[PDB]
Amino acid sequence: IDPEKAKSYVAPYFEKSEDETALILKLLTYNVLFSFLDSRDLMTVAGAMWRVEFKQDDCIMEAGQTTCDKLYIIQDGKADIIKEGQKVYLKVEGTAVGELELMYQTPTVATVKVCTPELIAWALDRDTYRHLVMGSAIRRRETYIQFLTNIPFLSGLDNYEKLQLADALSSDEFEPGDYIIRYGEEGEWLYIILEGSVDVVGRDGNEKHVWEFGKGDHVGELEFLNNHANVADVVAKTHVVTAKLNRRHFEMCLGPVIDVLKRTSQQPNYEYYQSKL
Ligand SMILES: O=c1[nH]cnc2c1ncn2[C@@H]1O[C@H](CO)[C@@H](O)[C@H]1O
Ligand SMILES: O=c1[nH]cnc2c1ncn2[C@@H]1O[C@H](CO)[C@@H](O)[C@H]1O
Repeated sequence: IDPEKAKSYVAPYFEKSEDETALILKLLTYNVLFSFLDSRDLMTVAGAMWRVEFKQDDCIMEAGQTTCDKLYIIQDGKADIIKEGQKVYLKVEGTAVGELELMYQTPTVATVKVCTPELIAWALDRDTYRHLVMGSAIRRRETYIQFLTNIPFLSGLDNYEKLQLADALSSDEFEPGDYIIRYGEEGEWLYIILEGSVDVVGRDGNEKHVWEFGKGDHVGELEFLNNHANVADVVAKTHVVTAKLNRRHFEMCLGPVIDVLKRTSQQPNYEYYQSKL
């Protein structure tokens, strides 16, 4: 995609009710594919979507076809991902199907079979997806996936899921002394430390040193798990490079390792954190 061609691309518009547009935007907001669009782009994308109904056992797309030039975001229902006759993944409400073929321009990798009495989805055509949504997804996936296969708490994600997490990550560089996370404030970001060291500075206020973390560790999830303001600062001790994830996408991206994060917070290195609770 030429950037100028993406700039001047006029998306189709398919009239729909205010209620349907609102429901679409809620789906686009939590789905990883759209994490970098601003409001006007989200509105345009929603205008280019149209509603599709499937009944149980329908194949939305079939492995090996080349004719499917669309993305589907699931509103209601579930679908099986079937490779070589085996169910290998389950797509639930709010997730998308078809993105791999739109990104990479290959034939349909897997068969997607509705396994609920009905499935209601919203479809998006190849050109709108490529011009308005894709952006630099392919570069983000290729960049981050080298680091993500070495992050301990992400072992519980399969390969497809690690790549999908890359869709919603964004990098930041910090300098010795920079506050990455600041006590008392609202948690919105989960940070993965790709390089450097950081200090967890708690309180009791009393400014008390809690723990030191480094390459491969994560910070910020405690506020996601338990919905409370930051119980501690996180301060760059060296130059730190991070990839971060917005709370929006916490469940969609890390669902399969949310249980590991719970265990981790019940370790002794969270004595400070246990006692505050
Ligand atoms: O390994 C997978 N894990 C999870 N979902 C997959 C996988 N492979 C494919 N899809 C889903 O099936 C669609 C059609 O091939 C893809 O676009 C993707 O949404
Ligand atoms: O007791 C602790 N031990 C280790 N890390 C902690 C502890 N408490 C908080 N954090 C880290 O600091 C962030 C801000 O609250 C938490 O989300 C977590 O990443």
